[PDB]
Formats: sequence, C-alpha cells, structure tokens
Amino acid sequence: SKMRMATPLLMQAG
Amino acid sequence: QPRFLWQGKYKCHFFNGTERVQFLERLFYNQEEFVRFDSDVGEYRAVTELGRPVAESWNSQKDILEDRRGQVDTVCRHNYGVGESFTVQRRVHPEVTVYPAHNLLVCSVSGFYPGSIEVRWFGQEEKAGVVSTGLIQNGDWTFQTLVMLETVPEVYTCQVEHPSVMSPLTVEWRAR
Amino acid sequence: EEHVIIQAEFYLNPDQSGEFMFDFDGDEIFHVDMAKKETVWRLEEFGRFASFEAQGALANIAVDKANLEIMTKRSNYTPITNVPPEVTVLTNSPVELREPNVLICFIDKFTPPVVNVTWLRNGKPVTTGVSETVFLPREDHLFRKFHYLPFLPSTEDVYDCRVEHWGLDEPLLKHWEF
Repeated sequence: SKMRMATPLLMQAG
Repeated sequence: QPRFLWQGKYKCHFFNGTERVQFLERLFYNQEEFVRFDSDVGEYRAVTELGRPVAESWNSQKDILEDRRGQVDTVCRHNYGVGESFTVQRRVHPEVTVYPAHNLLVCSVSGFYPGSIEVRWFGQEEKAGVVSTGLIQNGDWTFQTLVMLETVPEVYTCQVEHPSVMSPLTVEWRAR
Repeated sequence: EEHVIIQAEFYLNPDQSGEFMFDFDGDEIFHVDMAKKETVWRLEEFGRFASFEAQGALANIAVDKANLEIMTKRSNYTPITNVPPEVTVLTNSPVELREPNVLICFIDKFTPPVVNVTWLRNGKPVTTGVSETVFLPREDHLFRKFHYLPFLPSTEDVYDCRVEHWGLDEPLLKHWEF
C-alpha cells in the first residue's frame, strides 16, 4: 500500500 | 535574474516484472548530468568534471554504497507490487471511428490504455500505404492514434486489437 | 524493456520552488504539492489502492535545495542556459459542433520550469473549469506541461493559449479554430 521513494544523498557534511 | 536548477531522477527499470530490475540514479545541475549511480555497476560514476569529487566521496563510504545497492529491492521491487494493479494491470477500451480526410481514409482510435495496439485496414487486409500519425500520449492515462490509408478508391473496415477488448473491434465505412 | 517508473524531483533558485513526482511509462502517478504538504494522485482512484507520505518528498526537496546551493558555488554561480518551449493547441478527441470537449495546450521542450500560461476565448481570458499538470519530465531533461480547457465547440468562438517564458524573446500565442 505505501509507496516508497529513493532519498537524495547529501554532498557535504556542512 | 540568474537561475540555478537541480534535477534528481531515480529510475526503476523493470524487464518482465520483478524478474530483472535495474535502478538508475542521475543527478543534474542546470540540465547537465554530472554524476550517476547505475545498479549494474554498483558504484557512482562521474559524467562531467563536477561529478568527479562527488562520486569520489560517496564511493569511499561503505554505508552509502550498500544503501544505493539495495534500492532495487527496498524501493524498486517494493513499488512494483504497490502500483501493479492500477498501472501495469490498467486496461481501458479504445473508442474506434472511421471518416475521410483527394482521397485518404482515417481510422480514429481514442481513450485507450495501455499504449500497445494493433490497427489493421481490411476484403483482404492492405499492409502497404497505411501511414500513421503515431501513438499520441494525452498526458491523462489515455492514448489516441490516427491510422490513414492512401486510397483512390467497396466497403472499408478498420480492425483494432488491444489488451482491454477480448474480441477485435471493427468499424465499416461507405461514401454517399 | 517492460515498465519504467521514474521518481523526478527538482529545486530551483532563487524562486525557491521544488517539485516531486512519479512517472509510470510516460504518465504521472502522483505529485506532491509542497505548499499544501499533500500527495496528489493523477487519477483520484489511485489514492484508494496506494498511499504516499508527502512529508518524505518535502525532506527530499530540502536536500535538493542544500545540494543545489553547494553545486551553484562549485560552478562559480553559473546559470541555466534557457531553452524556449514549442507549444501546441489540440483536442483529445475529434471535435463535434455543440459536443463537450477539452482543449489541451501542450507546452514542450523548455527550461527553467517556469511558465505563464493563459487561456482566452474571443480575446478575454478564461479560468472556468481550467486545469493543469505539474512540470513533467522529458528524457532530454527538459520540461513539458499540459493545460486543459473544457469547452462547447462552436463555429463562432476563437481560442488561444498564451505562454510566457524567459527563453522566448516574445510571448508565444498559439491560435485554435474548429
């Protein structure tokens, strides 16, 4: 029932 | 005023359902693809110079690669099951009509889903001289197509075969 | 190749505008309205078979905004090269006099994803029953967009789709007649 998604990766750690 | 655009595309490619699945991640800056994760390679690969240190940082992290390598099962294969009934298994009947457009006979096929369709002109069917505008996507889960016939010229019949309709749909035409 | 599902998201500066959608074989399954924190199914019936937590898309777009801001610096504040749209006004079915129909304005092959689309009947703008899609993805990573106008075909009425884009030197106006 629940559609999932790919999460974007963070390029830098701040 | 200056504009800056980011684009993220996460593609799940299914080849015969969940038997063969590939996950493809592509990142874009100002329309230009700079880095990508192809599941068939299992690592990030640069497309342009900006993606070189980007792919370098992510690939050096075991946790990042294992997350990206498991996308085929956790997201791709999971989502195929969730949407299967209303997308893959969606069937909407075509609406068939015949009219002339010099002589050129038109077969209008409308509102059907999915896109896969067989449109044949027929006594004996004619295979040569049956130009088509092509498959047109209406952007609302329906397709439309016009299949013409360079004729001079007898009753002409348009036969339509689609996965929604069990028997072939036919529309006859005669001028007065 | 059997079936393709694309999760397409974007973020645009300085407009601070983001979008998130799912595409199945060239058709939209749903999108997330960032302003309403809402999952919008392309066909209402889709929300009866599946669900999507809109919050996840908003957190994705925040990451897109952060990454865009990093990438903008790394490029030394280099901007998008604008591509103007080619626009077409058509119907979804053969047009019949006094038979309800829908005019569709197809705005294609453009970037950035910002447009000003207006429908007009006999000159005057019309907003009655009008509807529109989000910025839909193309394989050349440009955008396409659909604008819809329900109408009762006549032999007297004249229709136009006016589109404004930054890549256009002049606002495009595509004419439609029965």
